[PDB]
Amino acid sequence: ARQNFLGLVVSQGKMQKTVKVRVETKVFNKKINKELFHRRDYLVHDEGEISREGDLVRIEATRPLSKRKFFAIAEIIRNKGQQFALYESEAQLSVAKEEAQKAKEFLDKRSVRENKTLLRDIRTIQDALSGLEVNLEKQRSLI
Amino acid sequence: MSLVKLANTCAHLQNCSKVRVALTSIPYTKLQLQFAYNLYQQGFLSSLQKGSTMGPDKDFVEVTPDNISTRRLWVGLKYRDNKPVLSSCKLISKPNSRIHLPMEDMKKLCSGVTIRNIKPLQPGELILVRAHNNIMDINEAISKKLDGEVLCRVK
Amino acid sequence: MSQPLLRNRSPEESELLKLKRNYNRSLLNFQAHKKKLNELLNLYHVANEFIVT
Amino acid sequence: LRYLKRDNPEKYYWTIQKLGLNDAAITDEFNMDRRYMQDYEFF
Amino acid sequence: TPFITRIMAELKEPLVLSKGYNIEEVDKFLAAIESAKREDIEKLEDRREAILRILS
Amino acid sequence: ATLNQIKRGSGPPRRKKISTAPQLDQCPQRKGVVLRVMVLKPKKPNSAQRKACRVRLTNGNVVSAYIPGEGHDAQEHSIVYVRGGRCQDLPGVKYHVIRGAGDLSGVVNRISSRSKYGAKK
RNA sequence: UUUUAUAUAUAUAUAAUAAGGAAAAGUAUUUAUAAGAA
RNA sequence: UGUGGUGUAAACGUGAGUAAUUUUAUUAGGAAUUAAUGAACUAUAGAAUAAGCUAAAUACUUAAUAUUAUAUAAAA
RNA sequence: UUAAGAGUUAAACCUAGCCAACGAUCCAUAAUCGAUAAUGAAAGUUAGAACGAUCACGUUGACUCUGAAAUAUAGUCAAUA
RNA sequence: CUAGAGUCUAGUAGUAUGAAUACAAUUAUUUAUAAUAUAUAUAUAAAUAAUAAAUGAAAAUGAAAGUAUUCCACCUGAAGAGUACGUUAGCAAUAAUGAAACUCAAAACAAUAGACGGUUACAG
RNA sequence: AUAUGAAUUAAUGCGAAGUUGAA
Ligand SMILES: [Mg+2]
Ligand SMILES: [Mg+2]
Ligand SMILES: [Mg+2]
Ligand SMILES: [Mg+2]
Ligand SMILES: [Mg+2]
Ligand SMILES: [Mg+2]
Ligand SMILES: [Mg+2]
Ligand SMILES: [Mg+2]
Ligand SMILES: [Mg+2]
Ligand SMILES: [Mg+2]
Repeated sequence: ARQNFLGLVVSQGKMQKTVKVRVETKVFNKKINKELFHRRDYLVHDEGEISREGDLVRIEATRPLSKRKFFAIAEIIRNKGQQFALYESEAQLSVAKEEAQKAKEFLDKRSVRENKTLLRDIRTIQDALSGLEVNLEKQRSLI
Repeated sequence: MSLVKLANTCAHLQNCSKVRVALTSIPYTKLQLQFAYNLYQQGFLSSLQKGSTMGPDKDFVEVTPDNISTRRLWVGLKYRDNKPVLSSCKLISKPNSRIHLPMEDMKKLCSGVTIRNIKPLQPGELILVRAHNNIMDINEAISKKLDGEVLCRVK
Repeated sequence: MSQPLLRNRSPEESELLKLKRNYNRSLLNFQAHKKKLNELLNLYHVANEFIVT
Repeated sequence: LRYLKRDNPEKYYWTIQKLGLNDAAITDEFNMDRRYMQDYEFF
Repeated sequence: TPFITRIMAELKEPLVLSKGYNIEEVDKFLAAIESAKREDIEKLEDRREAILRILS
Repeated sequence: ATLNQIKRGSGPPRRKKISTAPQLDQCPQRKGVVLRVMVLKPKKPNSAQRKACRVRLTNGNVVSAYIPGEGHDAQEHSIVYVRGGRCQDLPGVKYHVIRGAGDLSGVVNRISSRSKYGAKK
């Protein structure tokens, strides 16, 4: 059948409709007597641009598409590079909302302290006149 | 399943034999347990016991993640006629170079041929092969036509 | 060798163990809180003698 | 943070963004060679 | 980096106590001790001030 | 030393065989012309007056060749054939002139090991 | 060990008590083969 | 010794070039999913017409007669 | 253009890529291989004469016709003798 | 040695028993804790010294030069030679990388007995 | 650039019996 390999995307977007896929195979080295891996980087055709660095993909043989590109993306085994891209794009603003409300809370407590004397009040009333412990008691009670 | 842990166990048994200690301990993992059972069934080890780091267990204890860290397998060593029964123990498949043999080459090894620079089986020797996460004697592995990784050599 | 080596804990055991561990941690916090409060108490006790004016 | 990337991709980008770092800073090889200090005017 | 800014601002707030203390809790404990005796105002105020200066 | 170090190139030292007759360019013999005939003293302990010749070969190199046998009939511009082999007690004469070829005749009145010295019987 | 008994505050200290005994005669092919000397 | 048909893309010899940009070795490897190519035999059917130019023709020219792209469906 | 993919060749327009200390590019050397030959216990190492398989060339370089297939030991042009 | 400053600062440059993990019998001292009532000649650890087994060519090592695992660096007879050339940086100095031909059957290490020394003392 | 030769020139190897220093 058409040659099929399993690989990991390394470079994406440097090119137009082309990616680089690291492919690993097993070979017996008689000299050192070891079943060792060998690596090669394939220039592979990406059409639709559905590839991202760090994706596990299956690459399949095709007609010669350029001087050095004889394979095309067949299936995204795992889309972890796409996950990275989406999570970056989301995070850039997801953190931003929390930062904004944190700044609001910080300045609000600044103002609350700015309004702040009661030792005068407390003393005036005396002239006429632990929460974590309770949480511990709750935990002990349930245990 | 570390070949590193198994190698450490092999060296520990060798050292324990050389200084003539009756009872010692090894990590309580299924690879170690299967190894100890196969050595014991072949007469190399006197006995297997469950235990902790301090010593063998007095009463039965269930194995849970709570106590797994300190669990140990206590092996008793045999010394007969002022000699150690488990004289030597080696790893054929090093963590670097792992040797996975098909059944035909195991038969060749048992028949005296050197395959992948492995010195073939000797008369009083024992070779263990792991196939599909089960340890077994090489002879039984051939008997069941199971492809597997050759692990070790205890003589 | 065929049987599973260890019996994995049921989620009820997981919850109970969470309760025990949180009790230990919260008890340590409780001791530290007592100690800081007592130190503050002694500081305020003897703060008469100190000279800020 | 490299381990965090491997384990939790979402929390990793959340964290590097909160702490003020791009993925480039975490992923790449870094040392405070004095050329770094010249580049970023560290002193 | 906004997070670092807020964290390093909290240190330089006008009054934040050290060694795990905060103004609210010390206020509660001081007022509680003051109440305890029931069952000159200047001196107690400057005593409080000395305490707060110690823990700043 | 380690399997990766062995893989990366390290290994047992190559039991390398260098030629003891480099100027013969991997030929059993080479023809040559004798520029001069020279008498030399060997390295001690040995003492003697050993006969050697300077020979320009057909490949273009120049060599020093020991003339064996009791008597040499080689003068300057004689045609000789050169084989490998060094005069052990004389440094620099790495080659042996063949007796019975070119202008070198067989050893006169030689009767034992005749073949080595070009004699007839 | 286990089970109970007394006493004391479900638990603790003491005293006593222990089920593991079976017998029988007869029922080769071994494998590949690595030497040093001055 | 004139006009024509078939044969010299093989075999023979050599190892200069060639470190692979087209070379060698291997794969139960592929497609562009290779031509309305038979080169020279097999098994089948059919056809073999008219002029010109050659001195004449089984030499040459001119002409007659004899898969792919569309559109409709069907499936996988 | 080809029967046919492809910066293979020619034209046009875009992008900034590709290879590389697991050795690119450059230089030197070499026809390659086997169920062939030599050797070793074997892994291997050597040769590529002979037997066989593949490629290249037929004094040197380029191009053209024919053809299914040729830069043909053909044809044209040039170089050497 | 180079620049900037008034002798200083800023420099160029980069020379002159590998790491980790598992295990491994004693004794004697200490050392630091943990106890039990100065005594238990107290136990648990690490440091020191002599060992056992083990290793080694031996000297010697002896919880490592031992038993095993993993990663890296390095070595392949002496001399030529850390030389020449080239490159790399450096104003330069220097440094790094680093051969080849020729010559030889040598060369080296530990230990043994010796005579030798103004080598040590000591005696007769 | 790949080679082939070169006045001029650098280093080092050997050996002959020795000559000179005392590292
Ligand atoms: Mg031909
Ligand atoms: Mg015709
Ligand atoms: Mg050639
Ligand atoms: Mg060759
Ligand atoms: Mg050739
Ligand atoms: Mg041939
Ligand atoms: Mg021939
Ligand atoms: Mg040709
Ligand atoms: Mg010719
Ligand atoms: Mg030609």
